[PDB]
Amino acid sequence: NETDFPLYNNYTEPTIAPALIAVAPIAQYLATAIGKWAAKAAFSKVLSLIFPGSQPATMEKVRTEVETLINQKLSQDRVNILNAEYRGIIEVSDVFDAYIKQPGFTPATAKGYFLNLSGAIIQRLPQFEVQTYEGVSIALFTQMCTLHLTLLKDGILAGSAWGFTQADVDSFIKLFNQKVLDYRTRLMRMYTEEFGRLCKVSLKDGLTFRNMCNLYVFPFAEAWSLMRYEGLKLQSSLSLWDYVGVSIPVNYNEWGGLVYKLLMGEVNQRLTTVKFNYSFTNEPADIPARENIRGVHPIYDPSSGLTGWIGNGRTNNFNFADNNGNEIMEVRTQTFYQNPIAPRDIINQILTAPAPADLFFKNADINVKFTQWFQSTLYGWNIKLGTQTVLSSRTGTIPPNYLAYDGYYIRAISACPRGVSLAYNHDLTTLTFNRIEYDSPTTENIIVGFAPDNTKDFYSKKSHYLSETNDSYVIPALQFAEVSDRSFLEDTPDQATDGSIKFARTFISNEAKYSIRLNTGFNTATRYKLIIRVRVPYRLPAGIRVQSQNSGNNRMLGSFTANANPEWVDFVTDAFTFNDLGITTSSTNALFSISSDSLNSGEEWYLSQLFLVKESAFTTQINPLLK
Amino acid sequence: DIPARENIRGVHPIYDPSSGLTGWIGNGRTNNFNFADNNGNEIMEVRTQTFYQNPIAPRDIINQILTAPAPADLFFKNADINVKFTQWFQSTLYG
Amino acid sequence: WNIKLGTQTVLSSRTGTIPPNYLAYDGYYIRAISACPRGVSLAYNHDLTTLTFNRIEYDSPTTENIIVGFAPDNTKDFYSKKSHYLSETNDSYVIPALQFAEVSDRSFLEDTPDQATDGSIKFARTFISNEAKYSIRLNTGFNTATRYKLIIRVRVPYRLPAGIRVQSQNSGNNRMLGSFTANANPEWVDFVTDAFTFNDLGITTSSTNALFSISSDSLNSGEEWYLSQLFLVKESAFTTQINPLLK
Amino acid sequence: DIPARENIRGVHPIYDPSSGLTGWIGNGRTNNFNFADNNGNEIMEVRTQT
Repeated sequence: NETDFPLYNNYTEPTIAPALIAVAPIAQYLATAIGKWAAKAAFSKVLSLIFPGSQPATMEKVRTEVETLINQKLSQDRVNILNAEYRGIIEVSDVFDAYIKQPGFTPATAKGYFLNLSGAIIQRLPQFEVQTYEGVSIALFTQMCTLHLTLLKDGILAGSAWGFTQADVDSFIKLFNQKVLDYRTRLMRMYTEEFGRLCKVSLKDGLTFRNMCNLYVFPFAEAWSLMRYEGLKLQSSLSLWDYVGVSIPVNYNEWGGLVYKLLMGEVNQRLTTVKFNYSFTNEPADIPARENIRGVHPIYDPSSGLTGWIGNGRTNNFNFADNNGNEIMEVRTQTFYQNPIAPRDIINQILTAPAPADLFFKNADINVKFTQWFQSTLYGWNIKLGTQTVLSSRTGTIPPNYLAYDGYYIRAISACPRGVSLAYNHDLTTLTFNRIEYDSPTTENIIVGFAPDNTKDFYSKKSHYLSETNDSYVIPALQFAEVSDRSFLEDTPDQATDGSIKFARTFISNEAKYSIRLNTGFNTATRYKLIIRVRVPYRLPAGIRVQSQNSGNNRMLGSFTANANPEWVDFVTDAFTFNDLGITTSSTNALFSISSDSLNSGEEWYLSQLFLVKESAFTTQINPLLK
Repeated sequence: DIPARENIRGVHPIYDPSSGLTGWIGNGRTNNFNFADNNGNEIMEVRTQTFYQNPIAPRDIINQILTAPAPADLFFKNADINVKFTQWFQSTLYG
Repeated sequence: WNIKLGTQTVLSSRTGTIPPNYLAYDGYYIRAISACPRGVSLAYNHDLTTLTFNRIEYDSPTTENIIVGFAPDNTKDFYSKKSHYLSETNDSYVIPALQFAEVSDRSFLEDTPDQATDGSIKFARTFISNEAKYSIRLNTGFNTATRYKLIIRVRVPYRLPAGIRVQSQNSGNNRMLGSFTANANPEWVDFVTDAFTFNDLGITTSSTNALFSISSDSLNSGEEWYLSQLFLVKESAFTTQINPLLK
Repeated sequence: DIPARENIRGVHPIYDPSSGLTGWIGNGRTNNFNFADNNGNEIMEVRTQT
């Protein structure tokens, strides 16, 4: 026997919980420090968390976890090299951190140690950028840059205390504004290289690599992108994708132009129904039984009809599917023979699974069993969603495959077209208006997306409810109320979200609205500010406009000049109060709108997320305009 | 709305089992998949059951070959054969 | 069957010669070509067939029919430029509701031929808001200082606490033109806005994203309201002669 | 991408035209519409152009 044992998210032994990985305390302290930064003290905590007790043991734990996840191990020589680099960094950081804590230390000595540490980090960084092993080192790299980006940050805050002149502080601000972009570019380079390479052989391997990066890489990139401020909230909304089925090669231009769009579906709607096209046949005698998954159809909004079949919903060749007012549910043909008795069955049915009473599935059990027969691969399938057994295999017992993650819930169920070209309808597959479907004879795969629990409230109330206790709120762009036409979904995982909106409408206007509600006890007199993250490659003469619409009490909050820049930019509005907007605890049609005029042919612009933070809690510490 | 119906498609009498002179009067075909004598066996019955769903009445389509051998006393003495007609929109259905 | 569209022979009959059937009307042009489902029940997907978002189709084995719609020539400019161009010489402008730039979801088409149009918009959205926008452009020589007024024809059977709102949106220069109390009345009503000028709206001869918006809040289950058409007339040329409130 | 192909499906030799002893070796079927001897004629060729 090869393996009769159960599986856990396709792995032979249970995986570590997403909140119990080795980089979790680092991320937690980073999120804590983003809200309130303890000057000349945060670098010490980051050093104690990355190198506990001046030991590289936590980094080795991270390396082992990543190697276990992505099925790529390193050689002992590379391990020794990385450990030597760790030891050098640890020596220099020990010198610096020890000299800091002496009451009455010399500022010039601290300046020298700071310069030595920054130089050593910059010098040893390229050791983690060898592409031949990047798929692993991209994790370790992510930590090192952090240790650097923290250091410089602290150096900018503690000015003359560490022996820095004003020119030194300005040079450090310039170096920080340069490195916060260079490190992100290099990280994205490694990620895109390895992701495309792994997708060109099988979509499952690329999905696994992406799931690893969503936990060990991208949250820290977002943290970097939020370190220049003080008061915003560090929150990730990336999803984990479980793939069960055969291997399908996918190009990188085909991932962001079709496959990801088919996986996401209605990006702001809750899954309400899922349908499968099941086929079973044991026609001959020497040829064993077999099963096929012909198509998957997810139904989110029952009144929109945007999502279509991924695969096919056909059940016969008699062109009878919607006639007589009913829907064909199952077609079974039983054949009997006679030789001087073994009835054969051919079944083609449509399995339907509606959403549970609690609106969402918590876990699943989906598995496929392969069988070789004269260089021909036959399949058997087992499907169970939550507590409803959807399909038990007729070809024999199949071991389970527990698909679950503590702190996540099932939000989307889709598939990938198998045996067809994935290069068509790229420019047609938009967010709305168009039909989201793709014809294919079979799929033979099921893809389940788990979303974190911080998104469970939006997909249940269709709005964003504000509380008084919290100080900062992050709103992803994909969690909108309505969006304009000719809008696309752009996978931007470095933003710690499931994607961004690409506006490319050449008529009327490009507008995106978000629904806001207020809980009881909310203080309507407290001052707030809005921060909008956008990317405007082409110049827009009318700029970007942030507006508040409340039952006709439309008020203009901000008008920002849209200049050409290929990098992400944050627009900050002036202060305001919820009494100026006319919003109370009973307002149900309150909306925030981000709008711009029509574009030209070949032009587009990107919207990432929104930040709502109180005025007292928000402060810019490192100016971005000083390059 | 269209009621049930039955059809007699062919009759095949077999006298001398080793001569093979008599053939089908009508047709012995049971499907359009060209499968009748493959795999060494003879197709005896093909049943298709269709299920629908409207916000349950399974339909059946049966095509089989009924076989009756000669009795122990070599000959049949009597029989009971009958057909029932039914009109439906100028269409005659049979049982 | 014999089919010919304009000058392109689409299908000549193989079963023999068929006499012609000249489909033409002086002053009209072909705008829509459709058919009717034959041999199937026509009672399904009524609540699903909306103006947008949904798929506009119906499965049927055959149709055996072709239906051609001729529209008058006064609509030829809109279906060619996707906007309404305003001139200085004319004093009054009528804009049907179906000639919009964009419309909200859960909106239906209501055949109201007594309004001398091809139909009216029925809003029945129970979330966000019900909004309808119309694109306006100005020809050269248009006087931007002349005063104008807006008249909105609506039918509001159920009470709307927030009422109806007419607004002018021009590249962010959004200005509120009118806020009208929506009381329950099963008959058609005209709301007249206050006077305004195109300089107050910031619209010139080069504005390409100028829009007029008619909006209202979300409705309740089983509620809807109808919009028929819009009237743009100069202030000097408009006068109410028979008061409608004196019943 | 799949090149052209040809198949020999059946051979039928006819010796004595009035005996009918020899039959098809293979198959004489040409379609799945069960039309071969209807209308008094014999189906000679079925061509489908796509």
